[PDB]
Amino acid sequence: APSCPAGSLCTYSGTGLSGARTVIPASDMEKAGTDGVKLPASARSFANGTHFTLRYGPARKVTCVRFPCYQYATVGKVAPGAQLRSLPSPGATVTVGQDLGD
Repeated sequence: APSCPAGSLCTYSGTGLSGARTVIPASDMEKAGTDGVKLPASARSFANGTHFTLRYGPARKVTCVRFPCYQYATVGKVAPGAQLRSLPSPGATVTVGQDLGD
């Protein structure tokens, strides 16, 4: 659910950048890279303070080697917040290679 505000990748577990609210101004994501895994949304979305290269698809890869699984096979990325590189990012049971500068 696109409930986050806008400015940095503010991830959160409570719709509205609330609950487990965290912030990634294209930087902590450079520690993860492309968040190459399954990026949910129900109580886990964020604000797109960048073009968070969102490479996603239906998540279907739970058999990972030790966590570093892209939980998918790429169905079409939406770089700039899927339209504008500055807004509340969604998902929902979708995997996503979130990249914020990597």
